[PDB]
Amino acid sequence: PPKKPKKPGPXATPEKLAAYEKELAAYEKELAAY
Repeated sequence: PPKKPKKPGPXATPEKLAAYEKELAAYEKELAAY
């Protein structure tokens, strides 16, 4: 099963949130594929 991204903690910058969104999107894509 595709890796489950870890939720950003305190000090999570917009870029970390964006990257998290892309990783989560990727997880959703790969999950649908799987």
